[PDB]
Amino acid sequence: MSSSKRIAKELSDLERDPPTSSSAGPGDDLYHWQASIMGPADSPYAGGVFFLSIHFPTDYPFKPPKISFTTKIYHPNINANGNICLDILKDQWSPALTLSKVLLSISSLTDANPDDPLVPEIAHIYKTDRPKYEATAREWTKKYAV
Amino acid sequence: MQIFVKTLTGKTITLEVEPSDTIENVKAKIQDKEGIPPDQQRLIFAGKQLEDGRTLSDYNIQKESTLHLVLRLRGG
Amino acid sequence: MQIFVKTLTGKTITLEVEPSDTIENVKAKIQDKEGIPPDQQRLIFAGKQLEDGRTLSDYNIQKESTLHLVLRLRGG
Amino acid sequence: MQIFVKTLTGKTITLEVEPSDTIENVKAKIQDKEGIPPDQQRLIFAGCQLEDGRTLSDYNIQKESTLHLVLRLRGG
Amino acid sequence: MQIFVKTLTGKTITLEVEPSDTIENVKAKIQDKEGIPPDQQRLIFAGKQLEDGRTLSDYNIQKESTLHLVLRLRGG
Amino acid sequence: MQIFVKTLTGKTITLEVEPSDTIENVKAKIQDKEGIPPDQQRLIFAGCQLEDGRTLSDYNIQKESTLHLVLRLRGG
Amino acid sequence: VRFSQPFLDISYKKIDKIDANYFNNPSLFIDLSGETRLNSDFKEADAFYDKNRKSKPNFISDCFFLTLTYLHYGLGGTLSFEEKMGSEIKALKEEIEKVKKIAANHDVFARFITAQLSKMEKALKTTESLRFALQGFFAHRSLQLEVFDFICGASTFLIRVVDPEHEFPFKQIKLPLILRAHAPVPFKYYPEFVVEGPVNYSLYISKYQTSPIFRNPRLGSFVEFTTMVLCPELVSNPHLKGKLVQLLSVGAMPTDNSPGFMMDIFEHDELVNKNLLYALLDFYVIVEKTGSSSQFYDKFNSRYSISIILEELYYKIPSYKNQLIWQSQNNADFFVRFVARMLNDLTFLLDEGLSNLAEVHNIQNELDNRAEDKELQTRLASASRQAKSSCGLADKSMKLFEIYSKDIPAAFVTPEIVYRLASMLNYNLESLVGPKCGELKVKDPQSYSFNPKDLLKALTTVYINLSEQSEFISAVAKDERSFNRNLFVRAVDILGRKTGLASPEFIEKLLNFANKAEEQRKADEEEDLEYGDVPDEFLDPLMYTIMKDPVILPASKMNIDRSTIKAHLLSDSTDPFNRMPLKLEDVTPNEELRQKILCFKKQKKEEA
Amino acid sequence: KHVSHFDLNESVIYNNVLTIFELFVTFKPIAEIFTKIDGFFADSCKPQDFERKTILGPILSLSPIEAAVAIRNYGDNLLRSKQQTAMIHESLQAEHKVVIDRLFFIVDKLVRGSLNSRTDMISYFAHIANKNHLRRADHPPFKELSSNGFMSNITLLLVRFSQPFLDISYKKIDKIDANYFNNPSLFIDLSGETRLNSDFKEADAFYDKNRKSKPNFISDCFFLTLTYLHYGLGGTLSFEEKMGSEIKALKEEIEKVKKIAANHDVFARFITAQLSKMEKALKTTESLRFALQGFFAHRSLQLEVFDFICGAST
Repeated sequence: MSSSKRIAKELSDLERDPPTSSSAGPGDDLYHWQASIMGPADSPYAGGVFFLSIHFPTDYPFKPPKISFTTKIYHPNINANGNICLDILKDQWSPALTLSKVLLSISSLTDANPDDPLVPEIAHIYKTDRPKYEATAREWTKKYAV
Repeated sequence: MQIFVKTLTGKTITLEVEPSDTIENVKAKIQDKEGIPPDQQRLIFAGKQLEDGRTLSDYNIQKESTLHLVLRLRGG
Repeated sequence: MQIFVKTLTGKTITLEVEPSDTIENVKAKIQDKEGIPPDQQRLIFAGKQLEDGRTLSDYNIQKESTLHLVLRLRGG
Repeated sequence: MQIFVKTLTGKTITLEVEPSDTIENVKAKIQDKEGIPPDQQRLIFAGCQLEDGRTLSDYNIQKESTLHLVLRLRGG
Repeated sequence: MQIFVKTLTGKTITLEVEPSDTIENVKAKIQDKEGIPPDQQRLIFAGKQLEDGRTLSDYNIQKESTLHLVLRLRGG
Repeated sequence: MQIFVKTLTGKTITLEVEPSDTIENVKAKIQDKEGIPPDQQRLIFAGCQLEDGRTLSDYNIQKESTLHLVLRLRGG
Repeated sequence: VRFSQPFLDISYKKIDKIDANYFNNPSLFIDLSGETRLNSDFKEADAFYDKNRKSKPNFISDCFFLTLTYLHYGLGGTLSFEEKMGSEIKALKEEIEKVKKIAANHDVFARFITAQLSKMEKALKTTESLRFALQGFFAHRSLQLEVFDFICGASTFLIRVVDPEHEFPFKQIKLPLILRAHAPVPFKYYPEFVVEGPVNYSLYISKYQTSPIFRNPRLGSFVEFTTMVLCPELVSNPHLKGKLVQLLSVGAMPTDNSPGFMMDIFEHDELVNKNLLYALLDFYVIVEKTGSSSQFYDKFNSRYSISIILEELYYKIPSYKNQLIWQSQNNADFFVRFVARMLNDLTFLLDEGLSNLAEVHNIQNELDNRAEDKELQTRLASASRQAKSSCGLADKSMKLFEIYSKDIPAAFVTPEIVYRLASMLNYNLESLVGPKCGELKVKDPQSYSFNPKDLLKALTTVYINLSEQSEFISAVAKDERSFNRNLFVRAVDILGRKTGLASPEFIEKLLNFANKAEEQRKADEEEDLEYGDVPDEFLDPLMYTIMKDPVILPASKMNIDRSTIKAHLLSDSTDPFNRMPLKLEDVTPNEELRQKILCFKKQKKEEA
Repeated sequence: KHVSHFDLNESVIYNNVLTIFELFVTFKPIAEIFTKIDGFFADSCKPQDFERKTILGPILSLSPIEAAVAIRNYGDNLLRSKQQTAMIHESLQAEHKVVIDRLFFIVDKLVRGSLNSRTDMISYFAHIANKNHLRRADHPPFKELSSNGFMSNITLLLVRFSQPFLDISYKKIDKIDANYFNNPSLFIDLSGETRLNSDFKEADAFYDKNRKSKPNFISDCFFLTLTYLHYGLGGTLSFEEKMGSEIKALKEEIEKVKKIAANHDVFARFITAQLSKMEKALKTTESLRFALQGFFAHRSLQLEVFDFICGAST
């Protein structure tokens, strides 16, 4: 009744204005998307392009879409299940936040949030052991995100 | 038809191709227009890496679409 | 610089600032009344985000402009 | 106030807690009622782990909230 | 023009190089994968250390010339 | 500089240490040479124990000094 | 326990002998450290001790409560230690092979390990003989009969304490009696184990053919206590009310379609049948407040038990059916929320179950690699159990849908629920008839409760019952997301594989519905295309559709339709743009743009 | 896999296995390239996996020290007198001498294969060495370290290269350079290598302070000899030094579990099975203790070792 027509326009906003470091869109399912993001140059992820699995909820506008990773990463706010410690989706999820805006907030992840230690072993390393953190992040970058 | 190819530097080039062309043909055009070796070339479309044995019509590549090129390289 | 701030329910306080100050120093006049820890220093400005670490010249806090203070429930 | 917690077998041992109390502070009230050394004290709330030193009010655990006393690969 | 280098523990590795590459440049091409401090540069060819200031050209380095990555320098 | 330490069986493993280094700082250089987790790392000097967080210069341990790697009732 | 039955006489004359005020003074012989209370905190407890401010010694009352204390801490502890030692028997079998499957070719370490595993095998035979022994005297239908008699008597004692006049068993109690103070003095301050013990005993003891409840006339008295528990103010902890409802499940659980042993009592007791259905009807709502979906043993199991009750309750006894019809026709506001909450779960039950079956297959394929570890196998067990629970919950919930659709189809046709129901039904149909279930071949699906085509039959029947409702098919015609006529065609062949699942006339009815909805689907396309175009600023910023009732948002000064803002407001009372304090009363309709949209549609009529 | 019990018991297997190499090793064209094949080097490999994950590991690991050999020889008569166990010794030490000589013949042509061949063998030994520093702890990770039979076999095997330059005429002294530790190490590890009367601070500077390198197998082999002496059977002797205490410890509980009232129905049977393995354990600990002692009392082998000690000291 209302669910689908938002998605088409949010997708066509890509055709009207392509993004800088990302891309979006579906296979054939409307609610099954596959996003894109490339590791920032000013970050150990550099040299990494990521594969994303997206399933929209019953309401993409009225509810935050759960997002999972396909490519393994070495980051505190990310586990092996691709769970994203983005504070927008669960706390300040506005209906007006576009999928592009959500992709931008993902691209903000880079800036790690230490108070959310999804993997505390990596969180403490970010707290004190940034050198090996940066080395191993690029290690896994070249391992998975070619 | 014209499409958009994005490199890791963000440099955007419009490539005038046809849907029947293969990805290998597109990478050859890229190497001709910039000299960049095709073996280092990794094309990204909507989070998908394409295959030189496959063609543009296979992955629903319409004109004026954006393709991301990834250069896998190691100075060491 | 008199900048107003209001919580979710509509309660507000009257606080002073300077144009070249920092948002945490502006926040330092937010914990003067309630005692709000800096960990919950959330600033909302017209559908965007304002990080705590920056300064007032970066937040373009005009004269008598109301900001939004919302209790943070971080964790994940 | 009082809060809840449940193990794998479904037992629901309640225990009074205070907003000031840290996670180790509450876990100190665990071996008394179940005989579990805090070396294996593993807490999950809302699917997210809890920091050892952080206080009770650090996870907005309201009155009549829910915890989940789960265990790691330790013991035996 | 890539070269091979082996460490004490025997981790074979490759690194593309040039006749004009300085020794410190080559060493900077090592911590990318091994995380070695470049100040402790110690490369061994023909039973000799490599003068860091010079380049590879003054050494008769040939195609797939073997090197030994022994830079222990462990004051401990 | 370098200092000494001996076990119960009489073996004398030396190890470099620094005046700034804490007792845990030096004990971190123990499992590398003997495979002993610092959970049982027990140090006695001149019949008096050493505080965990205390640094090397907290016991006037000069160059060519002596430690005594003893063990508690743990292990086995 | 023998001292109890004299004051727990079947004449029930010594009720006044045991004082219900026994917990006005502080304890004298029993401990309260760690004694969790019913529906009050220590802060009120210590004050209420003083708040009376005055003490008549009596052995009888102390013995009565010490009886329950030794019931829970005692043979309750035994059953927990042994019911454990039933599953702990398998845990022992795992830890033994943890020490025996390994290479035992050491010189003295393996010798010590053999002696170490000898102690574990002595404990293993200890557990096996405990299983072969404790169950024996549990089968001693006298000891268990005496214990259950004590349970019934104690329940008869405690139920009078909640009655303000304590008229029972000499009379009845008006139901219900009616938040943190509304609990009746002084039941709230009583120790909590006095309930946990007996319910644990009943729950565990009902796994044997000579269980005490089997053909027992004294039983059922405390069933009234359970029903009275579900005034909701009586207790506070939800996780023992969950135990209560799980008990009631097996109490009404149907080998040979035999009637449940409480069915006669559930149908021949005024104090129960008057208010039971209302009670667990309300209760099915609240358990969602016990956190979100993290792991098993969650409120979903509580839902499983709270649902398979009605599943047969509508079947056998018809008086409850008439009561439900009266409820649905009178206080349908109560009923719609219940239907909505249960409709909501189905949105992801089958998705989650298919996901976890794929996870179980993934873990199975990781091991057996012919080219932690056992913690990953505990994860496989937990995921298989989670998938089985999800599948069973879907099955039971759907089975509930059809029997209520057949009886009262006018309930499902409320506007706020019909769209959701149609969307869920169509998505489930697509998820089942799609390749997701076809490719997922589970080894022995009868084990993991995944019984797909049976569920397909119920799904089809769900459509069938309300297939003659214009609003329903109109909602199904309007599911642009997951509507296709070919899904029903595929379902026809899938049911035709295993013939007899549906009738030929069943197929005719479903195909009738499938065709009849197609025209309503098609006509909307022409309505939206020929007389609908794509102008600007006429579209909802949050929906991108024309608004039949555009209203002005008082905060952001933007136009929006009433449905979109109502849906936004149900999740939070905040404006989507500036998060101002937003209420439905503060909104303002937009008449000029509504009339302009009418004129736009008139112009579109002038086009065609 | 098929012959996983690759002990010295099956006198009809290992002789054939040795003879299999005995033909390849003869041909000079075979030796000059035998050193560069698949499976020669190990992987970063697990220290206990040098037994079964390389070429040589399955053949030179044969040595009397292996547990099952002692179980099969001295575990029968656990309370045997000195003469009875000396019989087992004098029987097995001859076979040990035969195998030592047979495989030294291998390694001689292996070193005499080619330039890259002898460099490869030196590297192959050095790599096994430097990954066994844990052997010299009070309680080393025995289950995670190379079996001391193997580490001892290689020791007196490679010790043979020493006596030529350690001649009793003492003419090849200048052959081994005393300046061998002027450059940094090439094959042997120095991490944790304590020094005599100097620190790392002077060590690293003195490495540079010369600022210049003439390859030679002989000098590398000489020091690798001592390295394997210490990290090898030097570790083994302490490894068995606690075994004698362990024998008393095992006998301590032997009567402790028998002094109890053994009057159960099936717990008694489990207890009896708990000491049926314990008496075999005693017969195996005693076998190891009375087997390590005899080959130490093998005066020929110790004579060679002491000759090497004297020569190196000279």
